[PDB]
Amino acid sequence: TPAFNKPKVELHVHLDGAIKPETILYFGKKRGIALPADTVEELRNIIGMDKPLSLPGFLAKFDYYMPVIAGCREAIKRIAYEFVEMKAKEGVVYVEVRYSPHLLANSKVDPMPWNQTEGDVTPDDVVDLVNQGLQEGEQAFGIKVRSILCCMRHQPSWSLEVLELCKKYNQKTVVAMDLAGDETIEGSSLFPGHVEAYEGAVKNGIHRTVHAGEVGSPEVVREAVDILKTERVGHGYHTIEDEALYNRLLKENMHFEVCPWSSYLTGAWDPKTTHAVVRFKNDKANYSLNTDAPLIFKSTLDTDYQMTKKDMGFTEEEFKRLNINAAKSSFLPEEEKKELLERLYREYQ
Ligand SMILES: OC[C@H]1O[C@@H](n2c[nH+]c3c2N=CN[C@H]3O)[C@H](O)[C@@H]1O
Ligand SMILES: [Zn+2]
Repeated sequence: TPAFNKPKVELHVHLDGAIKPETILYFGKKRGIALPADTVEELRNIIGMDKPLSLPGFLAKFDYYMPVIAGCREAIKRIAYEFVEMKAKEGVVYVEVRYSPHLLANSKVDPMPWNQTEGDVTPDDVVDLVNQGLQEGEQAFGIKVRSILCCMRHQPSWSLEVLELCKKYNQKTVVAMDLAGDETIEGSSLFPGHVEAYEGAVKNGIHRTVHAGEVGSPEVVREAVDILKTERVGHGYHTIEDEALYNRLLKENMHFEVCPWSSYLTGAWDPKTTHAVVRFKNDKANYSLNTDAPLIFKSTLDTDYQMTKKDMGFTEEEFKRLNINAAKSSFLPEEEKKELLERLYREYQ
């Protein structure tokens, strides 16, 4: 009984947020790097979230394990291959994985993430390494996987390079640019680096997606849409607070990348108020149902389906509808997007 035992499309999930506790454990020992536990189970309890934390609270969990992956070619390549494997088993036929190339490098990055020591794993190298892992998993498990590079809110110095990385690796997996991180940083959307990287994404035809409204007010969504030119909005739960904005976006067919479980666990969604996804569903909005960071929410793609099904009252007709909208809104080239639509319509028959 998996809520939606049919092909799915995932548009919103972070690679460094969907690693197997087993792989984390393996490289800790292998590199002699300290973890907060030496058992996959207790490692799941230190990293995982039980009840709602906050955004900065959730973001902190990465500290427990990122140091173990970063700077290790074998590790970056392996988590990528293993991610496809994970998604294949969830019955996902198309996925867009996102991650920050800088937070995994150890050379040519400033400031040095995780107190690393100069190495040879350059930000470019991590993109190439992940491509090889993703490509190898596509062949082995038979699914299509594409990737998105993330700009980090607190480091706009990195953004112009994320843009060049998206250009160099255009279609060689890289399909878009994301703006991720601590949304709570006042005006972090307007920082020049971010603004210029996005002005550049536009002139070079690089697809754009931006995390907004997960926790910030509607204005942050307005900045993403109007100033950064997002083609999609990660979360966007607060947009409904501005009926004007919302309705305008609704008429523009703006895609909202929803992650139900996630909103509850980051305190993004107050359990005492109707979920914005119920509105999106009811107004027939363009959106998708995503996992965001399974490792930290101790969740699976099914977790979210099961959630919208039990509470919120979603149905298979709706499940089928949103997955069709997710495919239409993918950052896939037309010919490939058509191919996806065909496949879903076939298996939905
Ligand atoms: O996945 C790349 C990075 O995006 C950030 N991230 C992960 N989950 C989220 C997030 N930023 C904002 N909201 C959340 O959906 C993390 O700092 C991780 O290192
Ligand atoms: Zn996210």
